[PDB]
Amino acid sequence: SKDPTTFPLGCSPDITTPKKGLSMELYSYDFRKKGSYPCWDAAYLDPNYPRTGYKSHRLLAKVDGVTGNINFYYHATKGCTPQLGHLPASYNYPKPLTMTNFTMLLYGYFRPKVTGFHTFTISADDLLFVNFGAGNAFDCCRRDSSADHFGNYQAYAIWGSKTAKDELTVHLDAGVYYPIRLFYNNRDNNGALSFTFKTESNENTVSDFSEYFFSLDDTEEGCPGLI
Ligand SMILES: OC[C@H]1O[C@@H](O[C@@H]2[C@@H](O)[C@@H](O)O[C@H](CO)[C@H]2O)[C@H](O)[C@@H](O)[C@H]1O
Ligand SMILES: [Ca+2]
Repeated sequence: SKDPTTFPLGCSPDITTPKKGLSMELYSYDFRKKGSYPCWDAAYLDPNYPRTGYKSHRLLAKVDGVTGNINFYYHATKGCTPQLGHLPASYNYPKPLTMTNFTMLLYGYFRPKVTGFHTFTISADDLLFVNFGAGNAFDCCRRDSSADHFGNYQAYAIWGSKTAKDELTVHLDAGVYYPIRLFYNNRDNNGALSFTFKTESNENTVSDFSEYFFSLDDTEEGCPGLI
């Protein structure tokens, strides 16, 4: 199914070794013309923006190997102004960009170290939408064929809501590879992203996904979860 669940389906890759990290795509996201009220564009909140809307914007980059700690907080000096900044080294993107106003997509697989309930906690300024699980995010080693067909969000955080924070609790199996999609936007001013998790297994919070995030090439037959 494509719907969100407490028991997402995962994937079992064959020989070809998973590559470390997620793939990232960076897109432009403009302010409105000077004098507009507000200065920022609300286009990022169109329900189709994370499916088809972002594609109409300028592609800035596509990179592989995104892993480690992917959290960031970018302090702008003021609102309504394009300002330059850099993503954390973990994003494997060494060029400056308009950190005040941009859209970013991350996708790949999450591999647990434990079998049991995982709670992922997210926050964002302005927006982080998470899909998680086969179908919900995308199909097992059939991502290109299924990437636009993601289902309802497992978790989402929008700056301006009560909390700007959400959680996803899911039962996962260790060593299985779960499709994951993160969709981020900054419309104006400061920008933030937090993505961490805990499990029933202990009281450690994971912020560094060096051993958790992976990429698998698509295959003829796909790589459906065998366990
Ligand atoms: O604080 C993060 C938040 O800032 C937003 O802009 C604010 C806006 O809420 C306001 O009242 O005006 C000031 C002008 O400097 C500005 O701080 C922004 O639109 C959001 O995306 C958040 O980043
Ligand atoms: Ca912002």
